[PDB]
Amino acid sequence: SPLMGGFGMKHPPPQILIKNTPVPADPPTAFNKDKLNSFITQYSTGQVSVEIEWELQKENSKRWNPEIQYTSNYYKSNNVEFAVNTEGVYSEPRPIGTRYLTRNL
Amino acid sequence: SPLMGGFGMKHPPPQILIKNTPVPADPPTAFNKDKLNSFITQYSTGQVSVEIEWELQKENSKRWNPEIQYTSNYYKSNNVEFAVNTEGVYSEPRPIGTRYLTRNL
Repeated sequence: SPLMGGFGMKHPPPQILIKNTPVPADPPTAFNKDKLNSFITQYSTGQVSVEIEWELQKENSKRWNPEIQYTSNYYKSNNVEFAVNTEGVYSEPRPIGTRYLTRNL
Repeated sequence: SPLMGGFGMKHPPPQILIKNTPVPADPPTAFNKDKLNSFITQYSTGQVSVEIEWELQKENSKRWNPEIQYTSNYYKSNNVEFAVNTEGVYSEPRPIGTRYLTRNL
């Protein structure tokens, strides 16, 4: 189990390496055997979509004391948590764990 | 809609009136036309079970700010909320509303 947390897989999802092909600018009229180091500058754009279906294990604890949950505090503040600032920068205030429910040993 | 809250029904669930029948103690040997006011003291016991199936309307709001929820405060205290005291008396500390989720007008 990777010590930073997560899932340990012998065959994780593969890398997706993307490269935009070189297109040489204008090679000489006379032959030359070198690597043709003069390429025209360019880049790319698009979209990338990652649909990754999870499987859940619902909880059925017979606990009577109300569970402890994760909530966002109701109190007036300059910015909503997990919402963009006046300039447009998306700010995440705190790390969110995944251990909130309680299950007896 | 009953002003104390709840559901207004033209035909609510009926009353269930329970009475343990009189059993006269020992009427006289001679006839007497009165109401026979001497009954033997008694009571009853049992169990009562009320299964009342509700119907829910699940929520599908596309809100991004985390919803506001009802939780029990994580802080050391002499008694667990909604749990019995040292003597055995079940104590409910606060009234619990039913309006916590948020739905836009």
